[PDB]
Amino acid sequence: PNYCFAGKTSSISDLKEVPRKNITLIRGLGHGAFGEVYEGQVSPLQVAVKTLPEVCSEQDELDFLMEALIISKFNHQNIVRCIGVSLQSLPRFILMELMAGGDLKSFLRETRPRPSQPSSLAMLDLLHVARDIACGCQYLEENHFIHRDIAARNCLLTCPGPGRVAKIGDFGMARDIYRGGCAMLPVKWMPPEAFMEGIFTSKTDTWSFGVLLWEIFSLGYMPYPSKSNQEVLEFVTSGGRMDPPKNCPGPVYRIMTQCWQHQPEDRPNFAIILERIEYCTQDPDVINTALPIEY
Ligand SMILES: Cc1nc([C@](C)(O)CO)sc1-c1cnc(N)c(O[C@H](C)c2cc(F)ccc2N2NC=CN2)c1
Repeated sequence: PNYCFAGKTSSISDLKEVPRKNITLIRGLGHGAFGEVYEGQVSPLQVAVKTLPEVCSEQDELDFLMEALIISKFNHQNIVRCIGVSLQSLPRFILMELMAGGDLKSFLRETRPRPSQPSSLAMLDLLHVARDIACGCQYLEENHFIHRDIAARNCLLTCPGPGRVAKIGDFGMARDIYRGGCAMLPVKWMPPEAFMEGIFTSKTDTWSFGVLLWEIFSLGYMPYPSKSNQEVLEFVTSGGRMDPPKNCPGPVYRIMTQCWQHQPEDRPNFAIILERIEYCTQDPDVINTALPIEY
């Protein structure tokens, strides 16, 4: 099973196999549905370890290999690094850059300003996270890779504090498509032509990014509050769009509404999105806006 990305093809033989003896598991990280994930170390190098359960289908095996190949071929500061794999021992491992800040949705929810920590986050921290991820999306778009599942839950942070860098950290949806059901589709992150016609383009990710933006500036709320998948599908196809997150500056909301343009051709590409986010970081009225302090 081969993988093509950019102007090169790669094989399982291209994966950097790490000697199993050199790998130590330290703690579980909230192992997702399929496959457990651990914090671990390579004889010291800090890693996240994605495991393939030994009880799996041949198809599971292939998806796992594909995931390894996809992540290993990326080379960008806002895409989580692959340190290597261990496929020659069971259970099989994929080794990733450990992102000590955890996932973005948890970070936002746990770092919301409160009367005890009213200074935890500012508008500028949110814009930098947005910029980081948009930079990762731009690298994907210019390499003609469509992510298909841009969302806070799939983004990671290097550290909780001020120097944090956000990176795209999961590629499970793109993987499944390279190789399912309605109730598993990330409907709330998808533009009309995607869930209607099954058409995906770099403009598919633009729409999702807009939704990611709302997640970020809402500080980790679920998109379309109180609506189910189908209700959202009908809301959005009828021209319905989310309101601004609480206290959200107008210039930021305008980026969202441009990302959610009904026609893909009317939506910005990530180069434009980046420029608009940068202009936002420069506007004192944007970055001097206070975030809501939840009680
Ligand atoms: C240290 C650390 N803490 C995390 C918490 C528990 O979710 C809190 O933010 S994720 C995390 C953490 C740190 N670095 C990683 N390289 C990582 O990768 C896993 C495969 C991952 C990548 C994603 F893009 C999204 C979710 C997950 N998870 N998270 C749990 C299972 N898969 C997780």
